[PDB]
Amino acid sequence: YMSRYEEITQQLIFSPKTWLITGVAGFIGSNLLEKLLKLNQVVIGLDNFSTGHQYNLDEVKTLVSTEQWSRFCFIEGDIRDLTTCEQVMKGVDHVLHQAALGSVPRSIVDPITTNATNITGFLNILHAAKNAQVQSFTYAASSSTYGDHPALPKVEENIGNPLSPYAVTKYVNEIYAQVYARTYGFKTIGLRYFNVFGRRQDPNGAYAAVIPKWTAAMLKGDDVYINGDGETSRDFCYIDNVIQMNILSALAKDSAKDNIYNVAVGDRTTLNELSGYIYDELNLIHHIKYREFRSGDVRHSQADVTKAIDLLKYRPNIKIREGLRLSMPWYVRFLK
Amino acid sequence: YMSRYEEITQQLIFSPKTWLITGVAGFIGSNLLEKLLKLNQVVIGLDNFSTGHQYNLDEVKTLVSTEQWSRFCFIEGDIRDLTTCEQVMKGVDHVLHQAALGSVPRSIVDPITTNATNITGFLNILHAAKNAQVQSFTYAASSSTYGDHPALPKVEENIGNPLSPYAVTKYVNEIYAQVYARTYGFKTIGLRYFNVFGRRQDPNGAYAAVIPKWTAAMLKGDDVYINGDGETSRDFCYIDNVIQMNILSALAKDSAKDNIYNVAVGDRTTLNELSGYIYDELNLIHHIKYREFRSGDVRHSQADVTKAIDLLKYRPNIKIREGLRLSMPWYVRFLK
Ligand SMILES: NC(=O)c1ccc[n+]([C@@H]2O[C@H](COP(=O)([O-])OP(=O)(O)OC[C@H]3O[C@@H](n4cnc5c(N)ncnc54)[C@H](O)[C@@H]3O)[C@@H](O)[C@H]2O)c1
Ligand SMILES: NC(=O)c1ccc[n+]([C@@H]2O[C@H](COP(=O)([O-])OP(=O)(O)OC[C@H]3O[C@@H](n4cnc5c(N)ncnc54)[C@H](O)[C@@H]3O)[C@@H](O)[C@H]2O)c1
Ligand code: NA
Ligand code: NA
Ligand code: NA
Repeated sequence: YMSRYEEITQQLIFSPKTWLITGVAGFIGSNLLEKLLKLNQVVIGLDNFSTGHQYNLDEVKTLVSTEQWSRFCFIEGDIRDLTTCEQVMKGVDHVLHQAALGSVPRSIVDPITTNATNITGFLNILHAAKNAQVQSFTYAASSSTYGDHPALPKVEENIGNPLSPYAVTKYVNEIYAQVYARTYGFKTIGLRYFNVFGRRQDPNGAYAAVIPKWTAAMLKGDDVYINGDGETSRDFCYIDNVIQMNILSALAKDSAKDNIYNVAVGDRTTLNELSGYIYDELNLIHHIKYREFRSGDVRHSQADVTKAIDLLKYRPNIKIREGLRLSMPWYVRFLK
Repeated sequence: YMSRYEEITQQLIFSPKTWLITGVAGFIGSNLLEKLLKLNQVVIGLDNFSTGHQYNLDEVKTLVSTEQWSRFCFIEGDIRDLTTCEQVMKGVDHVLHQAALGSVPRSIVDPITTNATNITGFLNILHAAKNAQVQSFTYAASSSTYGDHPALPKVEENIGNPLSPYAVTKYVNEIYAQVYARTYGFKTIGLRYFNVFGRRQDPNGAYAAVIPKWTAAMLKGDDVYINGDGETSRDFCYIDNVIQMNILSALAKDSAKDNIYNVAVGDRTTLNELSGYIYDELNLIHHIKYREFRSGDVRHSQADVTKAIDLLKYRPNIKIREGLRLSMPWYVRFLK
């Protein structure tokens, strides 16, 4: 029972607002789109189709009614262009900012465009939101911000030194957001996601995340790599948790704003057993090598979601195994 | 003496390197130019004349020989364009990055522009320097990185929360510089300047610094406005100490790199006593209203320069009194 979430969705259905989703055509963005349209919200999407796809939008078109779909206005555009940011903020109530170029190895290899997309793009959106006087601003942050902090589980107040240009950019999102609260009174929420997964996460590409990648390899009879000793642990978080948390943040009471929240489940799953988990779930629908560690890959990761539970009355309902069961069928249809 | 600093400056006269100065037309960049041409160095210049002036260059030209000027290649251009940053980096040995939009209140009214110049612009130069494989990289940091931390005098490893968009940019300069060391092995030195003053510091404008603003005011017989009770204090730093530190940092040994240093004197001077000093020094070349505190103004500022003294053999040799005595003539020539 997502009891607080249920109640908040009910306000939204009764008094529908206008939402902006940046990165609408990507994994998390499209999932947020799916839910808000089903809640009869008016949605304004912004995407440049860099990592995102037109087929993600086309899928969501088939998952919602006509009346619902007609309340979605899509704008092809770039968060790096401030003018575009201002144009899309007009009459927006709630801002869900997901647009960015993710991936740690990407930022190492092209820190320039990454900086532009993730810092310049963010500030453009943040500033346009302040000037449009939106009612809430919720943006995608990262567990990479913890950096070389050795403590476990990860507690928001305790971070270390950033280990990648990507870690930097997301921390800079946080800092700008705090300073926007200080100097302007503009209270935002930053969601440090931890290893999200689920339908519409891109399995292709040189930057594919481990769950869709491995899934994609098993469905093809390709080799499944484990980068090192296989002992690495991660806090895998199914999108529904992330959707719940964006919407709870969007309508949080004022005192809950200007805050950073871990978005995860609280569990630690080894790569050795993720390799196992996926196999079983895939093989329930009738269808392993080792190499090196990565420069920027931490031995262990696990969140403490106490703060979200307490402040936002957050209720993570889907753990890894059930997430994968809900996810595998999507990849079957998608990869054929 | 300035014996280690004199060791280097004499080494440079005998054996010239190629230097890149960004912000070369501004206050600090143009003083850096004066020194480097006087030591027969080949200097590459970059400036867009945004807060700097062609007259600062023109002035340097009159203080150096024809053959010294001949080795100054000046490029009108913008650090925000990566291509420009790479063109001005070819053949360069030591980078002195001074190009930025300073002032806190500028960044509160227009955070986008300050982000573009101070974060994007900085990263371009860092990135190009990295690629060009330069011998050293030294950049203009800021005492505002201490933020809200209560300690006084200020010590480099202890910092708090950035209190404005400008502070965020300068702190992010430091973070990126530490990340570049980690990810590419490219070791830089960042200089937390504290309230620099001297020749060619713009007395005109909304954001003119206190010393040049008051010196202009007393020569014109305009009002000297003291914001507050006048017990507000600062570590006023004469340019030669900044120049000194930049050259020390450019030719610093490997282990002294990837470090942040306070550039100041270690002293505290109140606006009250300061107005006394300015006035007294100006009367030897023969020629006040209190008001509401600047909002969010730092109450007291003072650097601990122990790190610079031990690791870079810094000598904070010119205190505020002597500096003002050396700078007063320049403002008389400039305003008549
Ligand atoms: N996926 C995770 O586990 C995870 C972990 C930490 C942080 N995040 C952050 O969550 C957010 C959601 O990303 P995702 O995982 O769905 O990846 P994604 O690539 O599927 O989504 C990113 C979306 O942003 C769009 N976009 C990128 N740059 C843009 C720009 N300049 N202008 C307009 N649109 C732009 C892309 O086209 C894409 O639709 C990102 O900020 C990501 O960094 C995700
Ligand atoms: N003066 C101080 O008390 C103080 C204190 C802390 C930090 N700093 C830093 O020292 C450096 C220089 O300061 P200053 O006092 O000489 O200021 P300044 O305004 O005199 O110098 C800045 C110079 O950079 C140029 N510039 C700005 N944006 C540019 C861009 N995008 N591309 C190319 N050139 C650009 C300006 O036109 C100017 O010539 C800056 O990084 C500043 O933030 C100064
Ligand atoms: Na409104
Ligand atoms: Na509410
Ligand atoms: Na180096």
